[PDB]
Amino acid sequence: INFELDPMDDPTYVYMLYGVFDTVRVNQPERNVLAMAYFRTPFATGNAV
Amino acid sequence: RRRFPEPAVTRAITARFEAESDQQPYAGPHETNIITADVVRSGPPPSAV
Repeated sequence: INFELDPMDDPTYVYMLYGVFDTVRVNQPERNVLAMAYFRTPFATGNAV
Repeated sequence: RRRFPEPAVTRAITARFEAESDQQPYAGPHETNIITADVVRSGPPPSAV
């Protein structure tokens, strides 16, 4: 991505937002068993440890 | 004094007294049922999808 901006007078960020499906489905099979699976379609965070 | 039980009789009486302890070295049905119960509910659940 290449941006061209009007020069401002102080350091500014460029708040960039992609489009992601950061969805979670909650599995509760039995009593006091709570499990969540997080998945984000463009930008996932699975490190396979 | 001569009515003191012979050693075999004393052995039988002591074994019978020990059998009613509830604290035998190995698990009876009471103890083994709960030792099975807690191992069943230990570790990752089986029904967790």
